[PDB]
This record gives sequence, structure tokens and C-alpha cells, in this order.
Amino acid sequence: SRKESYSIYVYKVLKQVHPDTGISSKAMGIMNSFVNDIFERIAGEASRLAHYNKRSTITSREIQTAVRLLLPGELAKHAVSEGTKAVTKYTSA
Amino acid sequence: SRKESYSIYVYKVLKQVHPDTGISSKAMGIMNSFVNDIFERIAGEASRLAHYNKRSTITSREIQTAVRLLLPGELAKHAVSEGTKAVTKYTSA
Amino acid sequence: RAKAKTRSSRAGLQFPVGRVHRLLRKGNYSERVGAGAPVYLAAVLEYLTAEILELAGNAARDNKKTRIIPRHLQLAIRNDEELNKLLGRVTIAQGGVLPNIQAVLLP
Amino acid sequence: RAKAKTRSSRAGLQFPVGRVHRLLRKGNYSERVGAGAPVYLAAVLEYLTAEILELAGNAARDNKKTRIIPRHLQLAIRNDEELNKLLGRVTIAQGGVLPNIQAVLLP
Amino acid sequence: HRYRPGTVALREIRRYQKSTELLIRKLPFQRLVREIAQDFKTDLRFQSSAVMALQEASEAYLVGLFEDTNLAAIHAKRVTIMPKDIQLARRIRGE
Amino acid sequence: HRYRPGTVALREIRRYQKSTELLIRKLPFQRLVREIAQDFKTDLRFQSSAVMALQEASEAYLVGLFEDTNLAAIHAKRVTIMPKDIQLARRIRGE
Amino acid sequence: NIQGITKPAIRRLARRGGVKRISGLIYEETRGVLKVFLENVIRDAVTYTEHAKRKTVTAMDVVYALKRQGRTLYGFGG
Amino acid sequence: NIQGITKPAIRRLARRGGVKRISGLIYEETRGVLKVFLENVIRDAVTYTEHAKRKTVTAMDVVYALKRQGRTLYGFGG
DNA sequence: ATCGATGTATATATCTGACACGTGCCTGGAGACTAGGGAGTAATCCCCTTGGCGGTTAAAACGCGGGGGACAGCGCGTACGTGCGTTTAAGCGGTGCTAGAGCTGTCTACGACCAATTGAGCGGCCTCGGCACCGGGATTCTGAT
DNA sequence: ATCAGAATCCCGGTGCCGAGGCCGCTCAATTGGTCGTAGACAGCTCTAGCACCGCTTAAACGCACGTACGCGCTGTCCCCCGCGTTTTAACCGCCAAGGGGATTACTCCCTAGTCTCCAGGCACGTGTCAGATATATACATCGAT
Repeated sequence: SRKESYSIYVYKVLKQVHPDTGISSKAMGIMNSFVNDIFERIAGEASRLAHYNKRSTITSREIQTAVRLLLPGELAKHAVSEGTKAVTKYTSA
Repeated sequence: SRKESYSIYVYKVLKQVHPDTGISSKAMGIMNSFVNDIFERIAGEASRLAHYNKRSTITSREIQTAVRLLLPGELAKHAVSEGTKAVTKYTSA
Repeated sequence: RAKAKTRSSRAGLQFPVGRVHRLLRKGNYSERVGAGAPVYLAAVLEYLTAEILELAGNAARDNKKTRIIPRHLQLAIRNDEELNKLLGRVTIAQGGVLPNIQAVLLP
Repeated sequence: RAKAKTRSSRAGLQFPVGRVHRLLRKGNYSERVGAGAPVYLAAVLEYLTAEILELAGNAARDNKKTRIIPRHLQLAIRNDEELNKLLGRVTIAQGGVLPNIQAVLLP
Repeated sequence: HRYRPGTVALREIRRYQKSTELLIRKLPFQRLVREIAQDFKTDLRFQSSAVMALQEASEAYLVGLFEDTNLAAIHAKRVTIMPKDIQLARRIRGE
Repeated sequence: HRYRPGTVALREIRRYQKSTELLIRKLPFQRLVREIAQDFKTDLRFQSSAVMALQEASEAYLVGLFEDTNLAAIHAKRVTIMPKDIQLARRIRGE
Repeated sequence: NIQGITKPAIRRLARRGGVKRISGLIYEETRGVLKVFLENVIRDAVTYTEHAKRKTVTAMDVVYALKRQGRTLYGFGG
Repeated sequence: NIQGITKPAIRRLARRGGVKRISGLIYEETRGVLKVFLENVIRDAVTYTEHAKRKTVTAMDVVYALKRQGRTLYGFGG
């Protein structure tokens, strides 16, 4: 039975920000729970927004608005910057 | 533009429990908000239960469990009784 | 064909089973919806509505009124421990508060 | 056909865009999911993870440790007002608390 | 005739706890709402019901806070509410 | 040699606020969990991780409550926490 | 405009809250608290308005902001 | 079994909470509070277990109960 | 007691606008039939929960002395409640106009879906280095003098 | 200030076990193509939000004054802290068993999807009666003597 997790990607990010720093299994579990939680929060807010506006599609606008509503202050500002940059790069292949 | 509401049914129930008692528009709006809120709570809990158990269908068991989780004490007990009675009668046409 | 018989009438309910079913299917809750779920949900909603309305009508009668107002609804909800717990984080517009003065403040 | 290029690599991300997309489609959130939504969500998740990990690594280095533990994560989250607000109602297992003694209790 | 301190206060408590009307003036509250909203977006319009909803929520919130502040005051063996009481109530509430 | 009242208390505060291990004994806590669960369903088994999660949550909750209780006590110009302080904290929290 | 929330108004609110005696600094403290609350709610409501490509903050927007801030309001359409 | 939560344990918890002096009635108050909290969480966890037709309360069940009571726990699978 | 002021409840009469009923229509729900796939059920296997034994040691229980903190009483002075005269702007009612919410029609871009491919991610195995435990010297800090 | 003693911090050595890396495989994401539809955009309507003027009057505001309450100080006594000694049961390790949780395979029945129809529910309209307001009054409560 294969059980998916965000361990690999969290580790990549860790190696990018702190090349010589590792992580314990407990801390990895914490990170996985955190990622799942934030995912749920954002997706749920986007879903509510879509329903409120009688739309059937969750788009980058919905994600952006959810981020602004949930993340406080500069967290939101930088998250929005990151998301926009990523979307632009993706759209330009 | 037609805007659906629970006014008719709330009024029917009122006439059943208090034949000589009416209701103001403000109170009706309150009742509508109440019904919508409770609906959302139960449906969301049933959805979570289904997802947790890797099921794709929301059934009467999911509704019952959601009710048990949300409604406190005898509210839950009697609500469960009502739901079970209704389901039985419906299934027996 | 046969005369249309509503699911509400089949279940002995006043709340709309068909409407509840539609709201479940279009509310992004699950892929599929069982036949008994709308009936059960409608019955629960009806029961809760009946409870609140009955208590509010009683409060109105005690206030020598024949029409239920938000005040009466607030009184009914706040005077019942269980209903208050269920509706703890809810604000009733034009409901006011329960008369409560701390004993230490009395003359 | 052409060599498979991941959407993560197309977006310059480490987080799995395809997986995020699948989770959105199968999470009972909406009928349809735009192509940009998983990219945006993945980027946001990545940013938040990077921030927390950076602060935790800093705390670890301050503690002469080379491995991040729940304690370090708790320190990083609680010492940042914004992160604390975001994670207000969250309990980090084996995280402990911040050293805080009221001034009135000191000798 | 002069009523002793406390009598009129208790009469006001009873009256306002029995009544349900809004206690803040509508026009000043509306002006406050618009001034605050101005910092987020310019040329913002407002529904009458939107302003009314805001007023209702604000009044409910403040009444609840004053209740907790009062409890704090009695806890400190006082009958007068103070800023330290408001601060304690809010801190404990998690705000 | 006898340390004056308060010194060892403050040392314990510092030690436990610096450490992270669980402070309730595992076996007694487990027994409590099982006894409480018995009233809801009989012949119930329990995962070790389930019991550990319960312990972590309970300890966190109690620490937070003691923090609020301490604040209440200080507010009442006392340094000793009392049941009235716990009651006030819980009441304001909405519990 | 914050001064429009006069001392008598704050007193009335306190009376509904069961307060018998009020200190003079309570009015300024209350004004600050109300300002913070209002800012948060209005911010979220405006976010909803902007997402809807609207120029008018609606009661529904306000209701949603309150709901997501854990202050569900009954009586204004949800 | 509630007596298994001994006075020293409660003292340690208070120390982590920054408490310097403790009244003698605090131990009984704390025991009661803890009992209530546990009852609520366990009730919900058992409800989840019964819905899954299981006989073993899982960590996931506990996590869900805590989450729905607004006490999200990280570290035990969600 | 007690009486006087005084606010508040209560009882009755006019009006008025808001709620309860009727009507026409239209669109969403009901009857009927279909396919197909999700869930129910039965067998299997293995892992992980429960139960028991023993020792041993760390933690809990108990006793005791005392000091410091809770708490009650008292005095004072000042800040807040009450009442009254003045002024200020909120409220209400009418009227204007224009911005923008809301609806309809059209069409094109975009996301669901589907089949073939394959490479990314997971399970399992192995090892070495970070950390933990132990012990001993250094430094800090506390309290009695 | 001093000094002794108790606690914590730090420094070094040894070991051990868990994190990091590697490898096989398999199934979930990618690519390429098709097709329906949803939402983006244009355009028109008409609702309601904003701006203003005027009059009225009720609420706010400023001030005077008295007194009840917040707060500081003092004394007392009790009960919680801190430490030494005894007891007990928590924890660790080790072993045994079995029961139930997860997995797989087969089947069947239950729900989505489509069509056709029709009745219930929802805008629009109206009328009449419950409640709001006004006034007089009775009654209970607060206060000073």
C-alpha cells in the first residue's frame, strides 16, 4: 500500500534554504500536517468564493483571493507575488 | 428573478405547532438563515465523514453521524428519532 | 402516468425533500447522494425548526403577543442550554440580550 | 512523442503541481479546476514551507543543532507574530512553550 | 430630590437589557464605516443593509466585551470597569 | 541550607518552560482514557498513537488554561492561582 | 469620525452589558477596540467586493466576512 | 482513575504555564476540567470509530475530534 | 414607619402599514427506464494490541517547620454619578439624478475526457554520523552574615 | 561586600540507532487530440445610492457638587513551600496469543442520466387587523426623616 506524502518536496525546499541542515521524522510529520492543513484552508475558501459568485470553476483568481483572505499581512503579499510569478512562468512555457 | 427560500415550510411548521401564532418578516429571515446554517453544517460534516472513509456517497448513515457529532444531547437523540422515522416511512411508501 | 406524489408527502414531512436533494447534489459535498439522505436531513431540519418556533411562540404568548419577533427567538434560544450551545457563536439581529445583573451590584 | 516535462518544472517549482491538481479535482471543491489554480496553490504552499523551514533552521543553528526538531518549529512559529496568528489554534506535538515569566513574580 | 449614585445606573441597565434598539447613531457610524473603508478601496459604494449589518455586529461584539470586562472587574473586587479589565478580557479571549 | 519560598518555584518554571517532555504519567493517563471511553462503547481497543495524541492535546489545553488562570490571579493583585481564577478564565473563554 | 461614537453611546452599550460604574479611560479604549474590529471586517468585505468585480459593498459581503471571522450574523440574508 | 493525575503532575503543568504559587483546591478543579475535556474529545473519537465500523480508536479519529472542536493537533497524521 | 416624589406599568382608543391570502404562470421536481460501477459480503493473513512477570529505581506520599502572602479593617481624597441649562447635529421627509447592479445574447477559448507511455515516487535495505548519555570541572547565583 | 554551597552550564568521550541515500518497480502524471459549454464581453434597463435643503427636537455637552469607592497602609494568622524520609508503582524489557484491520475478489442493486410532463412555489396585488403611539392613571420603589 503506497501512502503519498509531501516529504520529498519539503526536503528539496529544506536543501535549498539550508543546504547543511537536516530534519527529524517528527518534524517531517509536522510539516506534512501543516501543508495538508493550509491546502484544505485555501481550497475551501476558493470553493466558497466560487459558490458565492455562482461559478463552477476554481481559478487562479479564486486562489489569490483565498490567499488574501487567509494569510495575514506580508505573508499574503509575498505569497501572492510567488503565485503570480509561477503562473506567469508556466503560461510562458 | 426567482429567489428560493424556506418561508413556506417554516410557516407551515409554525401553523402546525401554534395554529393562532404568526411571524414577522424579520423573524422569518432569521429562521431562513438558521435553516441554511444548519444545512451547511450537517452536509459538510457528512462530506468529511465520507472522505475520511474513502466513500463517494453521502447516505443516511453519514447524515445520522453528522447529526450526532453536531447536535448536543437530547437535541441529537430526538433529531435521530425523527430522521429514522421519516426514512422508514419513505422506504415503505 | 400516475399522479405526482411528492417525496415530502411520502415521508410525512413539510420540508422539501426534492429541494434538499438538489442542494446536496449541487453543493459540492460528494460525488453521489443516497436516496435516504435528503429525507433524513429534511426531517432533522424540520424538527429543529419546530422546536425553535414552539419555544418562540411560548415566549410570545408570555409577552401577550401573537406574532413572533427576533426578540422572542433570542429569548427562546438563550433560555435553553442546549440550543444556546448549538447557536453559541451566532448573533441574532434585533434580538437584544437576556436580563442579567450581577448580584454584587444590587443595592 | 516529446519527453515528459513536469508542470512543476514548467512553473519553476519543487512542489507537485500535478498532485495538487488531482487533489483539487477529487476533493469535492468545484466542478472544474483551472489550469493555473494548481500552479498558484503549489507556489503559495512552497513559499510558506520555505519560510517556516528557514526560521526553524535558524533556531536550530542558534541551538548548535544541525537537525530541525518540533521544538525548533515551535520557536520559529511562536516568535513571529504573523505565523503565530496564522497558526493560532494549532498544537505542535512535542513543541513546548516559549520561556515567559510575568515580571511581578520575579524576586 | 436626588437619587443616590447607582439607582439610575441600575435603571439604565434594566431598560437597555429589556430593549433591543441600536444604541449608536446611524449617521456617525456610517461616516466611520466609510472612512475606514476608504483606506482599502476608493470610490466605494455601500448598501444600506450592509451598513446596518455592520452596526448590528459591532454593537453585539461590544456588549459581549463589556460583559467580560464587568466579570473581570468583579473578580478584582471592584465595581468599576477599567482599561486593564478590557485588556484582560480580550487577551483571554485570544484576540 | 534552605532556599527562600519562590526560588525553587521559579527554577521549576524555567526548567519546564525550557523542556518539552510530557508531564503526566503514561499508565495513569491511559487508564483514565479507557475508563472514560468505557461509558460510550464497551470492548474498545486503543492505538498507542491515539493515547499519545490524547495526552498531548490534554497537556497543551491544561498549560494554556493555567496561563490564563495566572493572568487572572495577577489581575486580582495575587500571586497564587485559585479555583475562582480557573472559573473566570474558562467563563471568559466561552467554555 | 471615531469621535462620533460618543461617551453616552459607549455608556449605553456598557449598560446593556450590565456595567454599573465606568472609568473615564474606557471611552478611548472602546473606540480603539471598535476601530480594530471594524477594520478587520471591512477589509474582508471589500476583498469579497473586489473579487466579485463590484463597486458596491453588499450585505452578503458583510455577512460572509463575519461568518469567516467566526461571528455568524442572522437576519441579513444568511 | 482520575486520582492518577497526581498533585505533582498538575504542579508541573502549572510550572510550564508560568504559575509560581498554587492553592490547595486547584488540583481538584483541574481534575474536573481535564475530565470534561477528555470526555468531549473521546466522545467524538468514538463516534468516528463507530461510523467506520471499527473497534479500535485510531490516532486519526482523535485528530479529527480535536480538529472539529477547534483544537487542531499537528504531528499525528494531520 | 412614613409620606412624598417619581418613574414605570397598565388600560383604553385611533390609526396604519405590514402581514396573510389569492392568482397566474413557469420551471424545477416527479414518473419511467436505462446502464454501470460502487459498495456489500465473504475469506485470508498478518500485525499490533492486550495480558502477564519481574526488578529497580525514580517518583509519589507524608511530616514538619516557618515565612510570606491572603485578607480584613481603616482612612482619605478624588473621580465619577446625578441633575440642569445650552447647543448641536441627527433624523425625517421630499426631490434628483446618475452610476452601476443585473439581465440577455453570442461566441470562442478552455477544461473534461480518453487512450498509450513512461518516468517520478514509494517501499525496502543498509550504513554512518549526529546526538544522547555520562562524568567531571567552571561558572552563576542565592542567602546568611 | 563576602563567602560558601547548591545548581546549572559546558566540555570531552563513547556508543547506537535513526536519518539519508540507493535501487527496483508500478501506476499516476503526461501528451496528443476532440468536443461541448461556461464565462467573457457588449449592450440595454431601471434601481437604488448619493447629494442636497429645511425644519424640528432629542440627544450631546459643559459644568457644579457631593459622596461612594479605589487605593494605600497595617496587622494577623494560616497554609503553602521546601526539604528529608519512606513507600509504591511506573517503566523497561521480554514473551505469548489472538482478534481484528487491511486486502482481494465477486456480484448486484442503487444512483446518475435522459426525457416528458405537470403542479407547486414564487412575484404581484390587496385588504384588514395587530401593534405602535398617545394619554391618563395606578402603583411600587427609593429616600430622607
